[PDB]
Amino acid sequence: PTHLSVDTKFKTEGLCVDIPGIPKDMTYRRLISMMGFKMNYQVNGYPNMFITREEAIRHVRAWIGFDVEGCHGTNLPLQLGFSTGVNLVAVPTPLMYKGLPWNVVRIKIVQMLSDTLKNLSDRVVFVLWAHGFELTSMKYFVKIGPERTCCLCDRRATCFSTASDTYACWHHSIGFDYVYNPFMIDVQQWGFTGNLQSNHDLYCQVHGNAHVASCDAIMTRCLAVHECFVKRVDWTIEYPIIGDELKINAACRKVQHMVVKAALLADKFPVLHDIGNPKAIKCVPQADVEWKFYDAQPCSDKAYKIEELFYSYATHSDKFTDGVCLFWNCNVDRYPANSIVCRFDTRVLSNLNLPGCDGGSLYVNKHAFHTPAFDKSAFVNLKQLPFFYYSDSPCESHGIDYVPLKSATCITRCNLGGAVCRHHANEYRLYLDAYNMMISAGFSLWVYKQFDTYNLWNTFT
Ligand SMILES: CN1CCN(C(=O)Nc2ccc(F)cc2)CC1
Ligand SMILES: [Zn+2]
Ligand SMILES: [Zn+2]
Ligand SMILES: [Zn+2]
Repeated sequence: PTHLSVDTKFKTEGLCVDIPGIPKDMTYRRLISMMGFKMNYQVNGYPNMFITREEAIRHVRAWIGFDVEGCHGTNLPLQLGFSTGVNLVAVPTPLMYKGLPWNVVRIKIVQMLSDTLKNLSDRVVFVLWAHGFELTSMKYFVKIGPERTCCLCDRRATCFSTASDTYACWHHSIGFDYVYNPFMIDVQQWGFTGNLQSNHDLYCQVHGNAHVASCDAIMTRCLAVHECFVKRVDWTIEYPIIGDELKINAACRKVQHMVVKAALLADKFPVLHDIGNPKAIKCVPQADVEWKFYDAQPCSDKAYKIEELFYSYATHSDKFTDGVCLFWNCNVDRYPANSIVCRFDTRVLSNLNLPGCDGGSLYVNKHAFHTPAFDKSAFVNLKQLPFFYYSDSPCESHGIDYVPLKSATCITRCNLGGAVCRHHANEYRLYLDAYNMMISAGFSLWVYKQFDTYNLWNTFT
C-alpha cells in the first residue's frame, strides 16, 4: 500500500462527454495505455503516472492544477490552462496566449513548470478534474520511462530534451522540450456529486469562473487543498527543508520570548492567558506572572470567533479581562484590547507559502498549515508592535569585527549609560536579523495600545 496499483478501478463517468462510449469498467493500466503511454512492465521507481491521495498530500508543493478545454480531437485547437494563471493555445496545424503548434507550446510548458517548481519540489503533480482532453493531450508534452538523475546534478530528472537526448531537473532544464515522469491525480475520483464549480464554490468565493481553462485549473487545485488540508488535517506529515525553515522557527522563538518578557516587565500584568497550541510551554519561564494555558488547535478553515474561545457552557469561564492575553499564531476574528498577537499574513509571497482556499494560504514549514485569510479588522483594538531589542543580561563579551552601535531601540544598561557595549551590539544585530527574517516570512506582530518601551528603561536602577 505504498503506491497506487495500476490495476485499481478508475471511475469514467466524468470522461464520457469528451470520450463517448468509454467502458464503465476501467483500470489505471487501460487508461494509461489509452493515453499513449507504454509502461512495458518496468520496476524502476515509476510504477504509475497517477498517485494516491496520501502521496499527493506528501507532495503538495508539486501541485499544478491542469485543465484542457476544446476550443473547436487532434484536428481542433485546445486551450491548456494551469493553476499558475497561464493559458496556452495548441493548434495541430488570466494570461492568454494565441494559437501555436505543439512543438513550441511544449517548450513553454517546461519553462513554466521549471520556474514555478525549482524552489518548491523534486516533481510535478498535475491536479485534475478529468473530463477527457487533458489526459489525451499529455502525450504531446510528456515522456515517461525509468527514474533518472539530472545531467548537471544529483537531483531527480523532471525534463527531457529531444535536441540533446539528455535529462534535467527543474534547475537545469533551459531549452528542454518534454516533461519527464510527471505525476497526476484526478479529484473526480474522490467521490463528488455535481460539477467542479458547484463543489468549489461551496468553500471558496475568491476564485471566480471567468470561463477559461486556467480558471478551472485554479478551482481544481483549490478544491483539492480544501479536501486535504482544510476539512481534513494531518499535522503528523513532515515536509522536507526547502528554504529558511530552521532560521524562521528559531527567530519566532526569540521574538516571542523578547516581546512577552518586555510586556510583563513594562505593564506588570498579574496573570497571562496563553491561548492556542495545547502543547505550548512558557515562552518566559522566569517571569513572576500567573501563567494560565487554554487549548485551541490551529484553525484551518475560518478564524475562531473570540466569543467561542471564551464559551464555557453551564459554568463560569476564566476572566480574560484580567492581565494580558497571548495569541501566538492563534487566529481569531477580533482580538481583545489586552492582547499580544502573532498573526501570519497569508498574502506573503514565499516558497513556504502556497496559494490556498477562500483567500487563505497553505504555509508549509515542517508541517502543512492552512491559514484563514489575513483580515486587518481583526486588530482594531490593538496597534502594530514596533521593533525593539531589550536586555537585562550583563555587559560581558566572551571570545567578529566592529563598528559602534547607535540605536534608540537598543534597550540596555549600556545604552542608558551612554554607549552600547560590544556584547549588546552583537546581540542587537543578531536579534534584528532574526526579527526581519520572521517579518519577511509573513508573520505580523500586534500589541495592546498602552505598550510603551519607555517603561523598560526603569527596569535598570
Ligand atoms: C469549561 N470551560 C471551557 C472554556 N472556558 C474558558 O475559561 N475559556 C477562556 C479562554 C481564554 C481566556 F482568556 C478566558 C477564558 C471556561 C471553562
Ligand atoms: Zn540538475
Ligand atoms: Zn478557490
Ligand atoms: Zn551592554
